[PDB]
Amino acid sequence: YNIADSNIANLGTELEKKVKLEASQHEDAWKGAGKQVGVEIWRIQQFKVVPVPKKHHGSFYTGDSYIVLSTYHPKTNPDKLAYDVHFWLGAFTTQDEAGTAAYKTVELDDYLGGLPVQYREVQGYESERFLSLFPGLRILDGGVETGFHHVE
Amino acid sequence: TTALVCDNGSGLVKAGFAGDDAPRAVFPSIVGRPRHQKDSYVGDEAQSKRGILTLKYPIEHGIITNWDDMEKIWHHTFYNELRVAPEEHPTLLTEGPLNPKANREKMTQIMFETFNVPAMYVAIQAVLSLYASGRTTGIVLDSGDGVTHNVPIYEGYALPHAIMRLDLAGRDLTDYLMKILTERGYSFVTTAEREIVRDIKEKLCYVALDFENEMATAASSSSLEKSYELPDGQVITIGNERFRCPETLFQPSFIGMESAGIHETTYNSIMKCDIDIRKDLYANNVLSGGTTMYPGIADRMQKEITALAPSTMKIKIIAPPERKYSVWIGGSILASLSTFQQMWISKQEYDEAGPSIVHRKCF
Ligand SMILES: Nc1ncnc2c1ncn2[C@@H]1O[C@H](COP(=O)(O)OP(=O)(O)NP(=O)(O)O)[C@@H](O)[C@H]1O
Ligand SMILES: [Ca+2]
Ligand SMILES: [Ca+2]
Ligand SMILES: [Mg+2]
Repeated sequence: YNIADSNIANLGTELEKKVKLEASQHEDAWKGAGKQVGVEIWRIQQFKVVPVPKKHHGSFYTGDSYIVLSTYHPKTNPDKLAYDVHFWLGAFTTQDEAGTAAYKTVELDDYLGGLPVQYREVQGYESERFLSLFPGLRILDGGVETGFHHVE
Repeated sequence: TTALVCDNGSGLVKAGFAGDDAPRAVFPSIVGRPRHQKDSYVGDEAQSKRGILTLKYPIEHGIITNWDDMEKIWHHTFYNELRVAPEEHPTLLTEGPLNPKANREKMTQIMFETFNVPAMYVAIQAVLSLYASGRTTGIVLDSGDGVTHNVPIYEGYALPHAIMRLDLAGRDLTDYLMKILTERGYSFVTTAEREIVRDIKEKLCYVALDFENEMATAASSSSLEKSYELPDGQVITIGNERFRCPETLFQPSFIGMESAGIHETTYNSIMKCDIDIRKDLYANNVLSGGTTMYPGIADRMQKEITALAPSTMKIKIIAPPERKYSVWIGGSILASLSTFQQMWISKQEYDEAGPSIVHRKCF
């Protein structure tokens, strides 16, 4: 099986990138994101990307999933911005929340031109990079309800 | 406004509503007609009349080969199972990678022109499974009834040059079990008898961690044998067939194929990817589909991939318990997101552009 006349012949193209960049323009949460050095945090709430108030950054509900955008100046230019995007998956988050966090992490990457480097951060397995964002982490019991309807 | 999610497997339709945690309709992708040569029956009702019907699958190896019967399956899914009017529901369909472009062109044409859906999208099955696992990077082994695919994905983008495909999956394993059971003295030949063998396979087969040792164990005593009650009440005994059947996934020569086994196709797919991302793929091998349900398969994949990979490489096989439905669940999640729905083909766009639009919108 080869690629040329197949349903993957348009993968990896500029067209794919253009379509996904346009889709990312339709998420209000990204408007104004990544405009200055710092950490921005959203939580998945019934499939929606919901900002976390600044005063609660660094506290994470174990039942929930989050997107954490770290904007910083790269070594190559002190006046430009680069990005690490971490998605944090609580030990008790549900499948809809983790899957939405993953998809929306890609979307935020798209919105920022592909520049963010993605990091999957499962509770208990957080990278040194993620730990360093909170010089600490506070884990809270509970979380918001799943967006899934349960099929009996 | 609720979107429909339909994962048209070669063997099973999984269908339901976006936002649900599981498909509400799961039934065989079959059309049955009288074995002696309404006029036809679909899905569970064809299964209900298996005694008098010959069963035909309109999808072979992930590709629709009987469009008239496929339309019957879709009509049945909408009107008889889900009991919805399809013109009222945006519809997400699925497809395996490396299919010929005409397959999704005709899928799009029939959805709009026959079923009058308001909008639709065709998604790559393995990508849906990766998102269902909560990942943007990993390599999916998606093995159903028709195709086994290796799909490496990095930061949400499948790497098309490294995607690999093998037309060996559950249907071939069922056929092989029918053959080797016939060689034990239990004749299974008809399309009806095949479905009994498929049940034996799902209930009793497993992947041995060391195949040669397991053959020796089976020949030395009956400690691995299992009894199985037939519909007529007769009790048969199966032995080494329990693990010889799925061993074919690792040794395709069992069915006369010279292809690499699933451990080797996985390794070969990782090796087609840039060196520095292989580490993330090795640690995130995600199993998807019914043919990855055999007990022992994750442990065997871990062993076999460890033997092929660098000695310093962290290897991990992820086996979601729900993986018979991972594709569908990933679709339910993505179809619940407004930005993903923004990418779907509308009826007005189809009316303007025709089937070619599917390649410009669905990635
Ligand atoms: N527990 C099990 N052990 C082994 N095989 C199983 C088990 N459960 C289901 N299967 C097989 O898995 C296949 C159906 O899996 P499924 O993932 O629904 O395939 P599909 O999506 O219909 N086909 P495809 O077009 O290749 O993706 C059949 O061959 C089943 O016999
Ligand atoms: Ca939650
Ligand atoms: Ca990126
Ligand atoms: Mg499938």
